[PDB]
Amino acid sequence: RDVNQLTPRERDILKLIAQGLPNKMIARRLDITESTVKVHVKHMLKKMKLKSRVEAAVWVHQERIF
Amino acid sequence: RDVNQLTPRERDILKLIAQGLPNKMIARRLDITESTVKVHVKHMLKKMKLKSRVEAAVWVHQERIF
DNA sequence: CGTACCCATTAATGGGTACG
DNA sequence: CGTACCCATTAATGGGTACG
Repeated sequence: RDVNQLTPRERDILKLIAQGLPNKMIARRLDITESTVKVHVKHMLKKMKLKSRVEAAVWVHQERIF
Repeated sequence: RDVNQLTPRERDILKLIAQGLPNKMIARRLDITESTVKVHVKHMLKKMKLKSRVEAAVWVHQERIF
């Protein structure tokens, strides 16, 4: 699990997920469509080998990433 | 937002959600049906004024509830 | 309280193509 | 890379009734 392997946008989304935001809120916060957020989300999830956004959030708080 | 306001089983579910498990896994870990797991999740979210299981997970880690 | 359904609806997952 | 859509599916939400 290496956070540096993600792209800037992917880290943007991961940070917001770790703050408990649903895809629609992330889209409004970053001012991009929900479609795009979802693309970043699945890319991040595949690269980090995480089963869901909840794992992503928990993982972020455990390894104190960001 | 007091964790003590929850029932024992509700805290069991919260703990497992904060460990990033989906309802189906929680059901197997607790040896109860997914149906019952969903009822506890639903009760817990309303009582704790959380909007999703992700907020529940982040909250637990931020306030170190457990 | 905990159990386990019923209902409907929305959110999220995970594969694809496309194009500056 | 980042954008934004296409597809289909599962996971999750949030009301309800029921019963030991």
